[PDB]
Amino acid sequence: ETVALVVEATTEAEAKKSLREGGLVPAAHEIMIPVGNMILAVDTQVLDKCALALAASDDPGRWFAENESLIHSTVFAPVAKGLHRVYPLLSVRPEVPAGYEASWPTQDHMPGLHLVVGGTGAGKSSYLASQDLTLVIRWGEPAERFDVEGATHAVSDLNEALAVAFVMARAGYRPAIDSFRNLVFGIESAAGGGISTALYSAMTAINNVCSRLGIVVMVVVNPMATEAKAELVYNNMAASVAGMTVLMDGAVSKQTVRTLSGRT
Amino acid sequence: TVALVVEATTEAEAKKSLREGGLVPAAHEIMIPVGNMILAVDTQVLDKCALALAASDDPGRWFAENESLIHSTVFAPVAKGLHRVYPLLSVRPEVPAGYEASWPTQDHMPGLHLVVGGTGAGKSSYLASQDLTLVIRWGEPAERFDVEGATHAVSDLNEALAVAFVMARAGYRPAIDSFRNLVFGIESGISTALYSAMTAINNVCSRLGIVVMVVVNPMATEAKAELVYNNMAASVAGMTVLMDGAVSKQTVRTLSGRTWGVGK
Amino acid sequence: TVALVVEATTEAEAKKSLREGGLVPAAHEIMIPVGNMILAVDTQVLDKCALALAASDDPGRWFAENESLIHSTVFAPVAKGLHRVYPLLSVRPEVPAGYEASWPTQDHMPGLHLVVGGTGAGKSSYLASQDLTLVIRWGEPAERFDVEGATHAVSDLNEALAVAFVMARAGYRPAIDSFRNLVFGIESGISTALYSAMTAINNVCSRLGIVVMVVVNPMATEAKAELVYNNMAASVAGMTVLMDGAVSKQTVRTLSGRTWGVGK
Amino acid sequence: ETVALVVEATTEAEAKKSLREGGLVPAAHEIMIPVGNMILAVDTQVLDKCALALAASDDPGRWFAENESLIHSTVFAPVAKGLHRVYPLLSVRPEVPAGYEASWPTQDHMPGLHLVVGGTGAGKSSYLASQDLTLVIRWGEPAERFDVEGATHAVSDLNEALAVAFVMARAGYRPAIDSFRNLVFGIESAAGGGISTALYSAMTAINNVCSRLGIVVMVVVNPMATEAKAELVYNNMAASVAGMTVLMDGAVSKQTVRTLSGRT
Amino acid sequence: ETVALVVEATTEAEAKKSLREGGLVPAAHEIMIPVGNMILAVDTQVLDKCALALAASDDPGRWFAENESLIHSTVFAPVAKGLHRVYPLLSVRPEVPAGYEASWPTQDHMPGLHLVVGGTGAGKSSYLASQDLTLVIRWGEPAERFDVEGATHAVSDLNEALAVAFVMARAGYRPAIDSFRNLVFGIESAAGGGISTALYSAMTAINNVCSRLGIVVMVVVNPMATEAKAELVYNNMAASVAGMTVLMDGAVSKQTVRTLSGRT
Amino acid sequence: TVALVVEATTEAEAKKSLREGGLVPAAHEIMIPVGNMILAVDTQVLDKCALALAASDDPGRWFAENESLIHSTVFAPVAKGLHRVYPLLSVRPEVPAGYEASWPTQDHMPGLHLVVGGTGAGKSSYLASQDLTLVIRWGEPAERFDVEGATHAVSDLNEALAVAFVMARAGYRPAIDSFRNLVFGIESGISTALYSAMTAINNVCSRLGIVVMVVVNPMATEAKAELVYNNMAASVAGMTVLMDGAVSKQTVRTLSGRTWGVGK
Ligand SMILES: [Mg+2]
Ligand SMILES: [Mg+2]
Ligand SMILES: [Mg+2]
Ligand SMILES: [Mg+2]
Ligand SMILES: [Mg+2]
Ligand SMILES: [Mg+2]
Repeated sequence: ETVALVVEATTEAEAKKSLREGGLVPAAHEIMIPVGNMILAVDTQVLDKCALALAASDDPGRWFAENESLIHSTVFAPVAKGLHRVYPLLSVRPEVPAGYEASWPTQDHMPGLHLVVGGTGAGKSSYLASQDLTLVIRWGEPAERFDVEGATHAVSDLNEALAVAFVMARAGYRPAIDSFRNLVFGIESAAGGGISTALYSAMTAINNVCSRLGIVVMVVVNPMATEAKAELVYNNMAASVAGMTVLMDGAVSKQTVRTLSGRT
Repeated sequence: TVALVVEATTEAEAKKSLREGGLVPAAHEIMIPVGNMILAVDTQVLDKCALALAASDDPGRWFAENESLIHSTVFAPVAKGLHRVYPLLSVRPEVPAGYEASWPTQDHMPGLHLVVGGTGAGKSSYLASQDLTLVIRWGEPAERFDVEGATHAVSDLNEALAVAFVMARAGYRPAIDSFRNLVFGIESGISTALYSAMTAINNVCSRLGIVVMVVVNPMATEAKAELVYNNMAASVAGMTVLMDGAVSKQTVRTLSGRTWGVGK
Repeated sequence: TVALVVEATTEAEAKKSLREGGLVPAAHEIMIPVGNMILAVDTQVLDKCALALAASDDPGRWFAENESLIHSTVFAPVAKGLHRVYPLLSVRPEVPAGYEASWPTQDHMPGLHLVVGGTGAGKSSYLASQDLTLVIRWGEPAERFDVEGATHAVSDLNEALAVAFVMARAGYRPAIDSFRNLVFGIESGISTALYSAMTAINNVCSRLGIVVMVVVNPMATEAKAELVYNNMAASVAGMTVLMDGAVSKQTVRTLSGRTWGVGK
Repeated sequence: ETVALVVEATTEAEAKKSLREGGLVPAAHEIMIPVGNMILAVDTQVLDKCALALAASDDPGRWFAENESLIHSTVFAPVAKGLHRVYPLLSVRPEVPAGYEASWPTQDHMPGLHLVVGGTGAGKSSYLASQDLTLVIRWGEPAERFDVEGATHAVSDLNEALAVAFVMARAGYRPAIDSFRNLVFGIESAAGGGISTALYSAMTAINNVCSRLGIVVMVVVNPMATEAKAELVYNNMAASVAGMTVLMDGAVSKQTVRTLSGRT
Repeated sequence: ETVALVVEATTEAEAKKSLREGGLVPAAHEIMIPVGNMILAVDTQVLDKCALALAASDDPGRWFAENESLIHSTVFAPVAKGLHRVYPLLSVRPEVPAGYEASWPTQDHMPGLHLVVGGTGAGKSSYLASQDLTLVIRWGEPAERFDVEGATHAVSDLNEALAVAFVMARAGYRPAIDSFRNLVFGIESAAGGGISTALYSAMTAINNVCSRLGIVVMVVVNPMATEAKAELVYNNMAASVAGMTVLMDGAVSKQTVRTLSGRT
Repeated sequence: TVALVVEATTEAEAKKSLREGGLVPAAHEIMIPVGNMILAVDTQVLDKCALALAASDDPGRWFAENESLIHSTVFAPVAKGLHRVYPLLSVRPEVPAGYEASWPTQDHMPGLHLVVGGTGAGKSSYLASQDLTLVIRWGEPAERFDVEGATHAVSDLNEALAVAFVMARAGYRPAIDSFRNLVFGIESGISTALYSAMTAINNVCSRLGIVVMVVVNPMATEAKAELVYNNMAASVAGMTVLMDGAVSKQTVRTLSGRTWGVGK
């Protein structure tokens, strides 16, 4: 259950071990998540251990508070260096598990991300606080009023943000991440309204982890698009995920959702 | 098995196959340069798998049950010196003796047939008109296509190529939806290394006597689309451009000449 | 003492504190990502120093006599793998229980209060109106401010942060003049990594329940000033813009809302 | 006759050995060829061994087919890392061997490259198939009709392309390379119509190998120049080599050749 | 007194030694000087040894000529690699020593640099030869008439230029450096009239060494600003140092000096 | 002999000469920084060769028979730390006592005399009017100049400099045609490192009391030519601009002043 931090495989026998152990071959319960030039991994056994403990608990708020570190351990960054070579141009398999059904965020919503997008000050963070959410995971944003009085959980890195969201959604709760600010800032690639196009692939990768898990996670993203190129940028963002809600001046201006039987 | 971490450090080891961590391709290894990556296909493992798949009752099930053989069919060699030893590597353009084609068009050169166009141009739904055996889904978000239809989802470029190669050598008709991560991941008004990557993969298909259909959204601007589309067309056997759900342009290199098409 | 050159090379060493050359923060270590750098504050050493400073007759003299303790309070960990282990690291946004503020404004969120504007806008002299305990001078040329007035000059970002943190935890009011070297030294129409660096430092202040005033000349063009100033304001608790010696704009995030100001 | 692939000189005694052996000092029969950031080497003893065997053979087509690997071994990429330092800003000596004469491509043509240049689709590949050539070496281009029925030889990398061209021309035959596409794509430097100026130096380096060898090699180059800047780009290309033919819409539009007694 | 050139600290005990010895911790008489991505160090004991020997000498010109190498050893580049990490965003402390007084270049001039700025051919070098200077240190400029007949001392690198200037000024003489040409060329960072903004921080760092030493050094700087953006660039240069004189067509057009009691 | 691969790893080895793999120039070694490269001339070997050449019946034959001595005269030191130890290295501007000049012009400063202009401006043929001893051909395609005329062809920058230095110290008049590969190979509207490279080589000539004529095609645009030509002229002793075969501008720094010329 311990993650290798420094020591990676140097022999072929060691290279065959799990990512957790410092090898190069995912175990059956490890899914790699490419994000820019990083490769993370979710351990779906740890994930469902935590999610089941939450969902089955007589006091899930208390279990959460007492096991935050275990929850955060669901997603980690493997130590082995050769992953980019061994798995070229890695993505995540687009899947929908058998018997998937959804009423939230909308009826028959495809599993994946539901993005809440808009410019600086558009009201995305406030929009969340008015949806019927279980928990807002606060990451990479300056401390605001949202952090003093709401149902929030503050985290420090992308492992923690994804771990809490995955565990909460797998348990049957409704999580949102506010926000992917540090992905927008951190990811760099060939541009297409000045947007690093690797942002789109990162959102698709995380989206498809959600799809394989049969969950929807709501996520705030300010892509930093100029006024002219915002329509194109939002279209490419919507084409990368299951659903999108656009905020302009505190009001919803557009919403599009891929559904099990269509696209709305 | 493929060597994952131990590479040649002596001249004797360097003479061994790419699979074994050496620098010299064995009789049945073909190197595939893709951007700054170098992959390899083992044509003996390939035709092994193609024979096994040909006697299968479910192509889709065979692939899901044989991920070990697929990763043996196309892999990324561990030896670091390949870029230096094989300067400006491509794949040699060949046509096997006795090659015949009626799909996608009559006398179509073996190679890639690109299905290209902008976001939401209808490329994914266009594949439904092409009498394909199945669509290999890669790098795209989970969509209606992935739950209703003959698809096989993969995670990386080795897997996408291996499945398509095995399918085509067995006599089936594959498409890859899509090469999105080549567009985003290759960086060098599009990076010229996208064009050489398509020529390299195209010529592997030419050596194998196969045609693989491939979706590409190049993320070009309206001003530069016409240029980027010619550059793409000059890299491959054939190309079909979609706009707003309809074919607007087509060009195919054939065994004795060239065809063109113009629509709306 | 802080490890300067020997870092963890075994899994057992990796579990040790950042101070000791490991990769896992001890109970009282908080990582501070700044561009491609990762610093750490030790909150136990911090409150040690804050108690010692609180019983001092000269804050300025105490700092000059305790450079060893200051370099123990904020330091740059030696272990190289931190960027990989903690992906897209930020600082978690928190507000300590019982936090109260009347300075710089009523109910001001803990965080940074930026004093911003172009060259010669009057930022350094503006600090004289803010009832500060002293101005921490960093990255600026020797000026009249440095010979006449309550200043303490430092050389690097660890020192600037440590002095400000110790001062504020002890109940004094610090300003840093200036973050010039963050503007110049962070590079990635301003580098987006300046914004994430300010959010990270801001949220360390939020966790500590303090406000630190900080001068920033972002070197933006007249055309882009309005945009860069919103991006800066969206990264921190509060911001005051100077033009030609006068406040032209202000915005502050408070415990229950937001304030704005407009001048000439 | 074996080329060092992994093991390079680590002592001064080893550094004095030939490039073939992993040393840093060319033997009398090794000529280094700088191409972008690469350094190749032609072994002129292997070259003239192959060329003489071809030229003296009762069945040169059969000798070629039976010795393709030996032919390809004429040019290799040395393993030693310090070559760029030891030979700063390396080029190739401009020489014309005593008693040089030429009737092909034109009368009294300077030894060197004869470039066939023009934009995408301009008819360069077809132009070759109408010159009185012995062999077209196909490299880096997608498989086309040219590869099914003509006198062609398909290769994979720049070593092979140069080896076959040098050997064929030294034997008294007339070779062309279609094309230097992967040099245009692969080489990057300070631009001057957007053309990486290291393209010009690569063509001069290869040109001067041809001049030292007393041969002319015809080479297709599509420099990817915009319409506006094509006149300047073609002029700089002509200034880098012995001769140039420009194709526009399948017709020759300009031709310029440096001659032993003038410039036409 | 010997400087470590190759061997740096590899243990914590060694890391605690002086920069001269290959450690990471400045001795009490070492001041680090960040310049772009370099870190130099001035040894103030060697500095004042040389300066006192000069100032006390019955024949200071002869002592200078006989001890040039010792003078040049006052500033060196430490060998230890971790300095950028250990001292994040390093600058130099802005200080003015107690009892500082100045009549040169102007009355009550702040200690620091006095920049002589202007475009190519503006007359900066000639301007120096008309000020009442003791010595012009010539660095990085092509040999000109200034080097044949004047009171000059030619040096090769930034250590030597700073060493001679510091020693001369500490001895009570009046030095100028003509010029910082290689800093302008060598330093690269995010731009703000195309000027690498790390140029401003380098000038502030060197300025503050002068301020800590209670000296003024005159320095020629041609920032290579375009005509349009020169006013802004000169303003940012003046904001980085104690004083500035601008030359246009061989005449002084602007002069600004920070004084102990004001700014002129 | 020059060390090619073994460099200093102890402080004792570091004190040895550059030739021997150390970091400290011997009495007669002068470092020559060129872009990111650092070369060295050994002035004792130089004057050895100049005496031998002076008693030669064919300068051209002497050079071809003494490639070993030429590579001992200018070489690239193996030690890696030189950039750090000698920050922003240049060459000190000097004029030897007793220097006199009548070529290329009266009282011409020792240094480079650049012959500059665009493609086909007539720079190579202009050298025929300058009463040269021979033209050192480097980096240019084989031309009529190379078969008819007094030329000596070389391959790299060490060779070009060494031949020119030896020729000039022996009393002959060398020109280098051309520095093309400095223009293409130095990259940092021209890279400013071209200008500092010319100043460094210029000042080596100044220390040696020689003038070397050098052709440069800087590849500037018509809009930027005037600026790039001043920047080049401000880097060297003298410069002549060619347009369409005729001198259009000239400037020369002399022992006591400056000359200028204007043509068509
Ligand atoms: Mg928000
Ligand atoms: Mg699609
Ligand atoms: Mg200020
Ligand atoms: Mg062609
Ligand atoms: Mg000057
Ligand atoms: Mg010429």
